[PDB]
Amino acid sequence: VTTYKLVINGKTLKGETTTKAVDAETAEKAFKQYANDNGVDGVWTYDDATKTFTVTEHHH
Amino acid sequence: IVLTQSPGTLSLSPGERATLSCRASQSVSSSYLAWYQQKPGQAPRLLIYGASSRATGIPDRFSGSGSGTDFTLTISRLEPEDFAVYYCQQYGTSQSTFGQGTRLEIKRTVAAPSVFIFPPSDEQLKSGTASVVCLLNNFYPREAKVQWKVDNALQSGNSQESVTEQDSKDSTYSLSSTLTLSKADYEKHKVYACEVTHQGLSSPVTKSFNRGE
Amino acid sequence: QVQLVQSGAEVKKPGSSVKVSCKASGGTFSSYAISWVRQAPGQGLEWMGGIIPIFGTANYAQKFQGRVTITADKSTSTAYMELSSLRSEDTAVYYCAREGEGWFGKPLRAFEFWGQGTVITVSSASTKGPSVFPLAPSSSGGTAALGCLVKDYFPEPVTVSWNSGALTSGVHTFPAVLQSSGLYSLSSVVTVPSSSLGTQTYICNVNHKPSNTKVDKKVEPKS
Repeated sequence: VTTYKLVINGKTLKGETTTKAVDAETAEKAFKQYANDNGVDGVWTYDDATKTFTVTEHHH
Repeated sequence: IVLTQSPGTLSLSPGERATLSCRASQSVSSSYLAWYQQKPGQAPRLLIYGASSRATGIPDRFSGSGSGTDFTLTISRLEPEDFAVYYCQQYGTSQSTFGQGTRLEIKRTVAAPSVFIFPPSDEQLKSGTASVVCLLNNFYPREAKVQWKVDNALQSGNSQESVTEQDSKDSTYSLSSTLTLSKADYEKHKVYACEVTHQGLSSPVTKSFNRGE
Repeated sequence: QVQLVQSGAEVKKPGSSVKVSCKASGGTFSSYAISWVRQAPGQGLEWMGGIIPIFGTANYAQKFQGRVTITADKSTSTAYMELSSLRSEDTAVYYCAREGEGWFGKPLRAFEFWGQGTVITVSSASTKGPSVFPLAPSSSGGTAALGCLVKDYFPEPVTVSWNSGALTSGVHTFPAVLQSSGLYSLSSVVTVPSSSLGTQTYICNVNHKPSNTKVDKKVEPKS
């Protein structure tokens, strides 16, 4: 319906994944679960122009 | 018709002669019996058609024979690329059946596995599940038994395992087993052990760890 | 030359139906049977049915009479198979195979040409990117083992490499396992010298195209 992207900037886990949601809030809820499932804890940013969330752990 | 192949697994060394058998419950006309070769991840490949004719491009060390209910595929000198699964087939317009397949595997000396055990990572425990992984590396033959123990209590129904194909370099197998528990159940026990039985071990081997240490 | 190209992998909900296509190029598409043969994971070949396009007459295995329809389109030299009210036991690779021709006199009565296969997964699960967990080397005679646990993804497949493909010796990537959740799970391990754990970086590169997951997990020794 609209594809959103997650870029992961963790200490040991780096890369990207996507999801299909209607809302940015529905994608955020999918991405925050995924990031926790992979034990990533970091700072969240969002760019609506590109439908891209970013999570960045402190240091790397 | 029921086509029955034998043996189910055939363990031979390269250079040896392989004999594969396809037996039918009832008579099959010779021009309807075909043999196929299948390798992991690939489509089947026609070897023999009409019981005895080689398809285009099949080396002449493959031969087929038989009539009635007894058919045979012979490979006179096994080259390494010949180790695969083989299917006979009764070709038909209105009905067609396949044998259940013979796996032709490389025979080598007995090799005992190296056994490693891995506790669940810290990042997995953040998500409420705990996976314990036991690795059996480079053993032969393929038959191996893995028992999980949690505080010396035999586990059951909470593990899955899978085996690699036979390695092309050294002809061994590897096995991975995963024991799965909730995070809560994992925190309630201390000793996680994996006991391995195999032909190259004179007695079961146990690898283990204590949660926390 | 004769070539059978099949449509792509599909995930289907139970009870639905799927149509698989097989386009033939480089031979006559008329007087030679096109059959469909399926193979469930870890199991044998099972003939489903076939059609001679020029006659239009389709035959089916008893097992599938009533929910499979095999048709042929001579206008595009494409053969189709439709399988309805899918169940989990219909998860398999579906091959199209075409009878070969004789030298001058004909029918080979064997499948000379095969398609590359179509993976049909029948599941109520949704697309889910993998979680990648380290299998950390501990502190096996001078040899350490490490790896990655690629857990809870759907559908198949995932590909795993190590250090962007520069590490290949000692690597074992195991066939995925289907969990009671409906999600798949697999492990990739590598065997390395214990002495290298302090100086080499080991990164497993996990790719899951259905979720467009490309993800790199650094596996470090636990102290």
